[PDB]
Amino acid sequence: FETISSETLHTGAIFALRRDQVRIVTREVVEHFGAVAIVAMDDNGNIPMVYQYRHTYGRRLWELPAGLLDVAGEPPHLTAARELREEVGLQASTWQVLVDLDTAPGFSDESVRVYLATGLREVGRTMGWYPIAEAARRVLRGEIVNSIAIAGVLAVHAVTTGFAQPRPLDTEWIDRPTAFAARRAER
Amino acid sequence: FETISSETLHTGAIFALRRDQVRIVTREVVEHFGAVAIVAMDDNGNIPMVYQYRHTYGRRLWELPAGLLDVAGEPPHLTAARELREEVGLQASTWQVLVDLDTAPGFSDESVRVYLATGLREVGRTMGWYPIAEAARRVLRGEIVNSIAIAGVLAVHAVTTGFAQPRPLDTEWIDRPTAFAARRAER
Ligand SMILES: Nc1ncnc2c1ncn2[C@@H]1O[C@H](COP(=O)(O)OP(=O)(O)OC[C@H]2O[C@H](O)[C@H](O)[C@@H]2O)[C@@H](O)[C@H]1O
Ligand SMILES: Nc1ncnc2c1ncn2[C@@H]1O[C@H](COP(=O)(O)OP(=O)(O)OC[C@H]2O[C@H](O)[C@H](O)[C@@H]2O)[C@@H](O)[C@H]1O
Ligand SMILES: [Gd+3]
Ligand SMILES: [Gd+3]
Repeated sequence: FETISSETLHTGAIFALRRDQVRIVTREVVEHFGAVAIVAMDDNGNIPMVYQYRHTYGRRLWELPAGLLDVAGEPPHLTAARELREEVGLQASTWQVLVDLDTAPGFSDESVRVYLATGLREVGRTMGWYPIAEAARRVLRGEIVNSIAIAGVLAVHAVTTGFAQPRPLDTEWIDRPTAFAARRAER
Repeated sequence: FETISSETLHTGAIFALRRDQVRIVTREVVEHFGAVAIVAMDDNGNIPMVYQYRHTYGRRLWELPAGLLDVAGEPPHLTAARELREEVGLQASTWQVLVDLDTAPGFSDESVRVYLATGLREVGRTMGWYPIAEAARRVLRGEIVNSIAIAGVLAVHAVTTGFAQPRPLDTEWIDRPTAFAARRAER
């Protein structure tokens, strides 16, 4: 395949719409910052989840703490750690890579890195705590549909059941977005 | 929350970009057809997966057979069944709902229904067959990143391990997209 020509159709707050001419057909791409989410598992196998309104669906969805990689030059896990604190007031001693997911492969370059945070300390001074198994059943029951949450919950469930292991922070993030950030549309 | 006003910024082949004024801030939404995917498990616990090029990432990703709900008035599972046949030349006697996922909750209304198809017959006249456990490990190892694939693979893995059950075809698909189709931008 080959990109013949590409044209910017729109630049917004968190993404830009671009149209390319490929190998020869049209291919519209939503350039995204990319994001990070966190599965913060405590000493008893519970993780915190937030109930957030999503205008796209016109309703609140249960999700993992998460934020966009909108801070230029900021390392992903630093962004992640920041969100875990701001989102659920937790700090973690151990940070590992749990699962990366390409959210909308058909039309956007967004990719999300989900970290597994352990060794939690409540710091600072809607969300709910769920036993990992309870969370896994909510997924398989349709009560958790956010794609990042689904991946993170079922991944940590596979880990907690001894089926798989978390990974090193230096694990390559193959599809981490760069296009939108490269635009630097900020005065 | 409340949508003050909404403006169409772009209408493309598979999606439209719309900007709303919410409750008061800007909220850009990518209206999508929605899609369906299939986890076709054979009698030995294997499922077929396709290796497809995704321009968004500039590379091929391992995925579950899937297609957009771009056929007006066509029932999702009929679309699904059609794709399973066209994509991997398989027909299934049993169709159930496995997992629904909201792909990019932050900027698009797309939602994808993943069905579990069983009782397979090879019909007609790149893809590969994977034991469900092999597929689950590929996910946790980063070799499967497509979000729909991640959800489907780990969901059927939870099913095959006896942790959860498939669901009836009449299960409500809460976030099934309707906006883009409603536009009917076809002469
Ligand atoms: N469609 C949009 N249009 C304009 N602004 C938006 C839009 N969507 C979100 N924003 C905004 O960006 C800011 C949200 O930042 P974060 O809290 O860092 O991230 P978040 O929206 O929760 O997304 C993290 C991740 O989860 C979602 O599943 C989303 O798809 C993304 O990958 C919001 O306060 C608001 O300015
Ligand atoms: N960004 C795009 N711009 C223009 N046309 C596109 C674009 N992306 C895909 N298409 C096209 O739509 C048709 C593909 O249809 P399907 O095979 O029905 O579906 P598919 O693209 O594989 O997507 C199914 C699902 O998987 C992906 O993860 C995608 O995010 C979606 O939910 C392609 O042949 C081509 O016309
Ligand atoms: Gd935030
Ligand atoms: Gd097709």
